[PDB]
Amino acid sequence: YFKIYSKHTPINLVRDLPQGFSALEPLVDLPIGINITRFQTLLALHRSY
Amino acid sequence: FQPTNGVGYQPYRVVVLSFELLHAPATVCGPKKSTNLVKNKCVNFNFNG
Ligand SMILES: *[C@@H]1O[C@H](CO)[C@@H](O)[C@H](O)[C@H]1NC(C)=O
Repeated sequence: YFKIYSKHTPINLVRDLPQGFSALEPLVDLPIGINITRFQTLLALHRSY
Repeated sequence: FQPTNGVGYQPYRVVVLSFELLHAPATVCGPKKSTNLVKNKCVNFNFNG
């Protein structure tokens, strides 16, 4: 089972991620059967004129 | 084959189900019955867990 947690909290800072206690609630329990050993995050670029 | 022929010439919609289990978490399960929720009485309860 692949567990995913999430807790969206508003903040206002540039860098130096602030301090504070957070409680991430469970989101999904996808029943998969793969051997996860490596991951890679994805982002979005900006194409314009 | 024609509509009127022998016994060994009639169509047969054959579906061969194959129940197979792997190391992955099982998802294809069966229905679970539900009784009536009796309150204010010394009875037994059988929830999910
Ligand atoms: C890792 O791979 C093996 C290969 O058979 C499998 O049996 C096992 O369930 C896998 N483990 C996880 C956590 O996916």
